[PDB]
Amino acid sequence: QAAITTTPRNNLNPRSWPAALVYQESPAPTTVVLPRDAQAEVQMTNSGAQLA
Amino acid sequence: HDVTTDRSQRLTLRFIPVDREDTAYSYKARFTLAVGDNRVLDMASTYFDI
Amino acid sequence: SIPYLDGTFYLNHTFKKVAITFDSSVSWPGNDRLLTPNEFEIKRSVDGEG
Repeated sequence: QAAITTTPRNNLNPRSWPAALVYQESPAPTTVVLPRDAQAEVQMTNSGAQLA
Repeated sequence: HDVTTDRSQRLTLRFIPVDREDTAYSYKARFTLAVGDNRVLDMASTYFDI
Repeated sequence: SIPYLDGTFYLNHTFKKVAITFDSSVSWPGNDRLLTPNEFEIKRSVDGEG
């Protein structure tokens, strides 16, 4: 299991250690929209019609 | 039978201000009241009792 | 001493309330941001210390 679980010993204890078998945490984002628009707000508030 | 309900539901509701106000000139009646999604809260018949 | 020729004013504390109303009706601080958007209070007239 020593050869199966990990690659055989080279540097027996390395502090300066890169990731290959040791896993880098999950890379998946979830993106959602906005209730209000970026460009559809400039027409109203400063002119007269207040937005709430 | 088309416009009827044979289900358990309330008729009269009462809520209190969670954030009670005790200032010199104002009382903020601060309700965290959520409307029932299969209910119809009548804003026509919504009033305060002092 | 002229209070403007050296930048040496004295009466910079003695205010009360200011209402900046744009075009005679709609208030400039009327973006809900402050407690009094209609008339933003400079120096309070002892309303409630809290």
